[PDB]
Amino acid sequence: PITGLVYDQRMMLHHNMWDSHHPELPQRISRIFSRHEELRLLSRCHRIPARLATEEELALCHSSKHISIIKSSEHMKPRDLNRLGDEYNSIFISNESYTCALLAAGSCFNSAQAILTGQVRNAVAIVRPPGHHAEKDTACGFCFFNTAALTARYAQSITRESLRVLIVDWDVHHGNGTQHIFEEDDSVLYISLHRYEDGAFFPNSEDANYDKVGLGKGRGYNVNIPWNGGKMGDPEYMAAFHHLVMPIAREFAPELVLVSAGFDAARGDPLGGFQVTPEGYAHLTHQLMSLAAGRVLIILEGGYNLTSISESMSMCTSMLLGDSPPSLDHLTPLKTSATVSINNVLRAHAPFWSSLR
Ligand SMILES: NCc1ccc(C(=O)CS)cc1
Ligand SMILES: [K+]
Ligand SMILES: [K+]
Ligand SMILES: [Zn+2]
Repeated sequence: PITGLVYDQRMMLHHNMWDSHHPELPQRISRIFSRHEELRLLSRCHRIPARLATEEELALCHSSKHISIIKSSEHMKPRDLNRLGDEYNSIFISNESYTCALLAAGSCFNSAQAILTGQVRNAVAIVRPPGHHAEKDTACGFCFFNTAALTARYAQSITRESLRVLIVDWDVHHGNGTQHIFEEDDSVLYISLHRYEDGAFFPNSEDANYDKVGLGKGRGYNVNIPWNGGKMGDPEYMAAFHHLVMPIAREFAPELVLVSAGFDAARGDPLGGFQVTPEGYAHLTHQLMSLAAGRVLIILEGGYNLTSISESMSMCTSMLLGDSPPSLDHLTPLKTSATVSINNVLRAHAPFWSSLR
């Protein structure tokens, strides 16, 4: 089995002209790439080239207006760049942002194509800016276009329209954009785990609560696992996977798994406040590899401690390459609120998934 890897230094060009220390740093991707080299994982992977997404591809998920506005930023002077970014929630823009967002998406399309044609079994995409907060019609939360959502639709466009895609979003933040894009869709199952705090944590919406199960044709196909009142870590994530993610995923029987793999739930993250370990992410990856005949694409989302994200994503790639899982620390009993969260999701989704009964 072959594992693909996409990384392109051009995605470092997106930068914050006013706050060069903003946490969504260019070196997030070069540091992850370096750690793959240091651990001798890079030479064990097959390099997949980056490419630009086309505007037609962007329209798989995004409005023509939103595409046009971000595209227009390539030609803006700093004053226009600053004013435009301030129109969104938590966005900075440079003249290279649009290109970098296109490369992040195109890299993932090429990776999904390699998986779906059997050139590689699985793959990892070391991309920025991230995607999961981007909505059909707007940028948000450091994200311009929803790379994972676009990759699901691209995957369908090269196979069949109803290809079953599972998106597991383990970034510490709810992927509001991904949920909304697929909220009425039963071909793309969205499962997010996220710090919620009764709606107080970014992106600050009750759309992230467990009772949002999807709409219309998509009822049952949106699974939110929201954490409240606890510094969650490996025990809680393992339990959510055992009780919720894996039973639902096996019942859905995806033909492709995309991971919105933010590493901001990681021990050491300056924004997430959680303590998932690199060995925890490895175990989560190893479990997902049992789905979809192993067709798994791991897409970088957030994650802001450069050391934590480099170790964590490298451990995921080690799993994709077939290395055995490292040993978890002794798992403490779940924080009591985590048991409450899991049981709330079970009650919300047992109507739709007989594996939860
Ligand atoms: N300014 C609020 C904010 C916006 C985005 C993030 C992420 O980490 C997105 S993945 C965190 C905080
Ligand atoms: K998430
Ligand atoms: K859905
Ligand atoms: Zn995040």
